[PDB]
Amino acid sequence: SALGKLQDVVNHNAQALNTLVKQLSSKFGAISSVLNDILSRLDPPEAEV
Amino acid sequence: ASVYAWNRKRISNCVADYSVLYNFAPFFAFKCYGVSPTKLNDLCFTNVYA
Amino acid sequence: SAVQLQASGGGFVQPGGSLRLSCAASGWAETFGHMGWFRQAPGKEREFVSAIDWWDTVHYYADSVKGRFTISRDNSKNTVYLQMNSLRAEDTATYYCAYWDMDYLQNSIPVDYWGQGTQVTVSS
Ligand SMILES: *[C@@H]1O[C@H](CO)[C@@H](O)[C@H](O)[C@H]1NC(C)=O
Repeated sequence: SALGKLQDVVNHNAQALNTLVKQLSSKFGAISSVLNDILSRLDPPEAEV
Repeated sequence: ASVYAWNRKRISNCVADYSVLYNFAPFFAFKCYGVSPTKLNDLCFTNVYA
Repeated sequence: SAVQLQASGGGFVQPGGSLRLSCAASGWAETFGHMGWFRQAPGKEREFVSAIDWWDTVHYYADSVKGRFTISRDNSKNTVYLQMNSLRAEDTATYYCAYWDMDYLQNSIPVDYWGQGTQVTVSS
């Protein structure tokens, strides 16, 4: 752990990026995460919601 | 079958999917939760019961 | 939803006369909505007349049509009638057989589907 200070910097930003992509999977209360699927399953008038 | 004795089927590739049922009866309910009824043809429903 | 409506009837009624209409239904619908008539008085806005529940559990009437209007659905050919008793002389309107595609009518203004106008004059 001699180079602890630099190692955490590489860990923090990389793991923050990995959470950001991983945030894409959550449905956030919608039908599905993949918005192409939503555009294919539901009709456009009721897919905006 | 009776309401208590309702059946189950595991459709999996044979002839054609839809656009036939769109008249099978003069008047029939077509309530769809999720998939839009008009968009029922070019999707790919994997696990489907009847 | 895509629902086709088959309304027919009418004629030339008289002051104190009556009508016995019909409105058949055919076509897939999102839900089993209520059939009925939205008649606009001649030159007026489209007004609810009398609505029957698709299960034949709810009946509706209005003051302009109370005592001289009634809606009933045929149990054989599924053609909902508009049969009345002593319709007055002012109903010289065109009657659209509208279609609320909802199971319950909170308000009658949003009328998903509609029908054809039935033009009947009232004079001898
Ligand atoms: C049975 O229903 C189907 C539904 O699409 C339609 O082809 C027709 O009304 C009937 N024919 C068959 C396959 O028995």
